[PDB]
Amino acid sequence: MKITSSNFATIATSENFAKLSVLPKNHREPIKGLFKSAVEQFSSARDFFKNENYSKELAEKFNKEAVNEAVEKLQKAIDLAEKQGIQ
Amino acid sequence: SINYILGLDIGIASVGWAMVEIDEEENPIRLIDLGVRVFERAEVPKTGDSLAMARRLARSVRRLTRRRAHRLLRTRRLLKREGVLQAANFDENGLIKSLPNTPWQLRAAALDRKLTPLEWSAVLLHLIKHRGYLLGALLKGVAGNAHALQTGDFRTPAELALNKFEKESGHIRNQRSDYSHTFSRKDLQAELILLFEKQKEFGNPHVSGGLKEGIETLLMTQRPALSGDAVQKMLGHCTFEPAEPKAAKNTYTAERFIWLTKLNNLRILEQGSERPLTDTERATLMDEPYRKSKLTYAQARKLLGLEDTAFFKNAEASTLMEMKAYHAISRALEKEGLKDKKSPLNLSPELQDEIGTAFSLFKTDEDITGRLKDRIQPEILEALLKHISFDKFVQISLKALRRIVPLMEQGKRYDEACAEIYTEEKIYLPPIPADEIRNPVVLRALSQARKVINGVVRRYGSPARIHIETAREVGKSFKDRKEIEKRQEENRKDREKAAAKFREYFPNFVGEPKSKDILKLRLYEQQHGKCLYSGKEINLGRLNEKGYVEIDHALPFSRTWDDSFNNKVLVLGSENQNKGNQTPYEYFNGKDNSREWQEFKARVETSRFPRSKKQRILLQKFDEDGFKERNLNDTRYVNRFLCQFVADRMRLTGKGKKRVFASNGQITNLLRGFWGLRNDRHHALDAVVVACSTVAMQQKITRFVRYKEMNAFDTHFPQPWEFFAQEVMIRVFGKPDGKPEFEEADTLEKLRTLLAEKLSSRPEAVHEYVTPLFVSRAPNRKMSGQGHMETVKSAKRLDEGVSVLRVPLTQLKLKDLEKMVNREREPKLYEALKARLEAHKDDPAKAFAEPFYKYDKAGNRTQQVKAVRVEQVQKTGVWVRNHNGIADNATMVRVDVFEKGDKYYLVPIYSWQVAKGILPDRAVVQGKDEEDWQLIDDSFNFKFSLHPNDLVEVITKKARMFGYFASCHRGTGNINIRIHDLDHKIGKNGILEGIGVKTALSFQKYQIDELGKEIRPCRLKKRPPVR
RNA sequence: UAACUUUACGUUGUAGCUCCCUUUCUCGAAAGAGAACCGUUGCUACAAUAAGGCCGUCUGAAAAGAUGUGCCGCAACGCUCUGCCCCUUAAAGCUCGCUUUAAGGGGCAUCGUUU
Repeated sequence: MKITSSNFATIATSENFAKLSVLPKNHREPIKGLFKSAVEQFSSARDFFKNENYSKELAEKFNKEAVNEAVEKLQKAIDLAEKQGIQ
Repeated sequence: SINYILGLDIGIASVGWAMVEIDEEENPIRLIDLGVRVFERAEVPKTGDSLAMARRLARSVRRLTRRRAHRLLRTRRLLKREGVLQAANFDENGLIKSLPNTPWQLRAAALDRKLTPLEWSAVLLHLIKHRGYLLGALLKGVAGNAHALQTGDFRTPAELALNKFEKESGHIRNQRSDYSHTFSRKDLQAELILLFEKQKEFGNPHVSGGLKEGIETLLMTQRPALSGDAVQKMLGHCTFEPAEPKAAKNTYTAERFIWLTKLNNLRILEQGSERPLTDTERATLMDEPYRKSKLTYAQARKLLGLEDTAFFKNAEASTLMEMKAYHAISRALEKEGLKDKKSPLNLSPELQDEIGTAFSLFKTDEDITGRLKDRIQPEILEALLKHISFDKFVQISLKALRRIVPLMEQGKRYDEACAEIYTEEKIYLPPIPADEIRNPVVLRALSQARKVINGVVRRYGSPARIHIETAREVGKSFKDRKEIEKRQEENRKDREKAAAKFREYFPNFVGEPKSKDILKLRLYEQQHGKCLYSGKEINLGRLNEKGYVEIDHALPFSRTWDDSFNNKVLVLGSENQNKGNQTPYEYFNGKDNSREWQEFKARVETSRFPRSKKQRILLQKFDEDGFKERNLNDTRYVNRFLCQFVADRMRLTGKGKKRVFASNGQITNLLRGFWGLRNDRHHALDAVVVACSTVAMQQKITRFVRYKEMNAFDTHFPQPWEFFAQEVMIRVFGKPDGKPEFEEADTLEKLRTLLAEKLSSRPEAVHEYVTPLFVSRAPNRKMSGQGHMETVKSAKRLDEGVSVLRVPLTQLKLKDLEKMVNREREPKLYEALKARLEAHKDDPAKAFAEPFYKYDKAGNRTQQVKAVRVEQVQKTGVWVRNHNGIADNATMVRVDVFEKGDKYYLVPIYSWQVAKGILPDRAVVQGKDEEDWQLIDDSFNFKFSLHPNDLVEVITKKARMFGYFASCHRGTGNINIRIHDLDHKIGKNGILEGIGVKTALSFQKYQIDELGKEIRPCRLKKRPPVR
């Protein structure tokens, strides 16, 4: 159940994201937002190399920070979902 | 149970419908029902912006300000926890106390003197807050600033701001909507690194590595741009192979799939036909993308080498397909200097596929060197981990790709390829798909049309056929619509000028020269004083003569149905007596190339006819079938899509196979003119005209015109039934034909007796489904919307009816000049402002184009007066900016009606009250302000709630009103109601202002259907909560 | 089409400097000047920048008020879930025609999707 930056995409799947549709809206909205934000951040956590202004160490500094932020966000989301009681 | 044809007239703001009963031979025999539905077009009427623009702008601004505030808060946290901050300096939910008010002077003086720990946080926060730029004025300003920096002594942008930036114009930050004082973020990096280095040089226990790292992270922190949906970016599974994950939109095979799918259905358009690529053409265009990047519309054309006779299904210049991954990998290999500029990529497709999967599944250096170390050469991994980033996932697995791609290369179509490897009819129309309809107005119009169709099918049954007619204004952009309106106005003005010219030649012609003789004279002018066919000459005696000249179709109507404006010509008295239904190709001996044809070609070759008409002199064996089929149908996107959708997705109990007839516009006008038929109720007229244009009527019309084309009448045009122009007018307007002064029948009994009296010879004029027409309007019961006006006002003097607002001089007028807050505390300034204002007659733009100066007592000048705060009345408002500002109330969103003592009270409910959940308790009383409003308690009975565009009825002592409630005036307590059809002869533009709801005998809100029927009263039970 | 990183503005409040300024205090050379509580022109800094809802964490019994390296908040479309209204059939009874419960069909949303 642990989320790590190496086995991350095996958990952040479309099936996992769509399993959240049963929760009540007051709970459904926050976890879905967290999941969406984490997925987007992971998907866009490497455009810093495509831009030539983020030169040298800033590029992988931003990459590492973004990956850690995304994995922490989905850890929080999955913890909230676990508290709500889904598998 | 009932066989009928349903006719629709679809506009951008209304939809008219009619039903015509038919016999077994598709001939109208009755007029069952008709109606009109009205809504608001899905755009801003004033300008033309989409309905979802302000929401998008507000959302973007909210996100921007939230991100900036969070960045500043994180800067504060980093400066406190990762360095010397003396956290006793941070108090409560506040900030660094006694913060210096001049960061700009400090940031330019940090290289010649130490900065206090209280003077370091200020400059750091200032740098983080205004972090510059990473569309012409902005770019020009930053370019000019960059040029200025590298010319003089401007080592820091702060020094530039302090030295030459403020001493000229008297300001540092930009004012108004200008763009001069903008800076680049790279220059801010340079200034920041110079600050840190040259300030650690002097001393200070700060300037550790953590400070530099944090400030550089915060200064170059920009969120990555979002694109597409979010489900598409996740690793799902395969629809065909439920054992393997998806593939990225970066691999060789997936992009091969995309290329083949896009290439198969190119559909090269040859002059309007369908000309697909054959085997030999697709064998060359296939490899071009993979060799060059920008393959545009014309790039393939050069390989095709056509001669403008083959379009595509300049301005038409867009990349039909682009090599993203292939050229990205090529550039990543090239920029490291280990590959030539233009050479094939020395890598197998399997290798590129695997690196794409690895790059799209993992985003960390360690993992990418954990899966690519054993497959690519040592240099390749490092070269890829410098300029490469991929995303997105396709819905087709890698395993299925190896099977799908070869078949699509073999020429097999997508569907059959995936079928070999591995839209039922319903009663009601399904929702209109928004994928193909990329237009809001068209989508809304089709949705309303679908609602009407579903309603009529529910009430009566499945229609036999649907005849669709769309106005020329639908499916067009706003600018084209405006051009159409201006062209119509210009045409009307030109017609009036031509009429004025006409009133000179023959004043004795009755007393009203009409447009028919105008057209005759104009077409005479086209011939340039010459005659056609006969070959005689002008200087005939009387232009009309009642028989001398007859407008006739060059190409016969019975074969072309092509009235238009080109076909009609005017001839002289001689000839034309033995023409018949013969085109000039079979009448003037043109087939054998005789003189009777060449002579008349020479005669008409000097005419002023239009190009289309001039080249319509001769038609070499034109298709005598499709032509009449082309003028009887519509060839636009919306009509074709409607035909296809209603043909496939619902059931039509017809006889043939093409049981959807989209008619033209000129044919409808021809039919309405022939059959007699010459406010917001005329939409049903074209609906009835359209649903009677069956193929049997076309057959009878062709027979009649062919018989009359030979002058063989040795009788009027055929009509659907006797007494057509009368029954339709009575059913629509409830009045006799062409009598705007007659009384109107708005009841079943009145309409029925009028029909029985004026049409006693037609027993079919009455039936159990006759009802006076009632226009229906689209309801709008949303409780969301704006919270208040954009501007906000000071609320210090809110005990009275006072509120202060700062307005610029260029916008202030003489009306607000007498309401200035400081009117008596400085007399000379007010007199000077009046003198400047009372010079150009209330023209502020031309009066304050020159600077204003508060002149000191006994002479001299002082600093400018760029803006002045004036005083405005304010009896109520909305508290915003954390109880620091007052704003005007938003648009009314609900009204609550209470009844006591045979008197009615209105309680207004706005959007902000709904948001906060505070339902009101004060009913509006005319004159008195809110504090003196009648309070609501348990002794007030609740009747109903009114939303905009709701059917209401009042019964006052003078008359009875039945309309659609539109707005409620809180200053008087009187509601406004629009008349159902918006008749220009009732009230002011169809509205009844100042209706007295109070002391009315009766007042109740009605409910209406979507077809204008089922008008019943509704009694709401209990007050609904705001949230 | 529909959306997406930002930047520079505008308005409100507070603080600093600054110009006009209507009363009231402080005077022997009549002119003015000084200090104040208010208004207000301009420059800079800071906070807010829809009104507000959800979810997690703190003080805790009447409730907050803060807090978060999280989303939604002026739109479009639709009826699987929830609500309002209207219309049929049913169990009924009214009091001598309105409600209670319903099953079904619709319209609109405080409901659902996209944002």
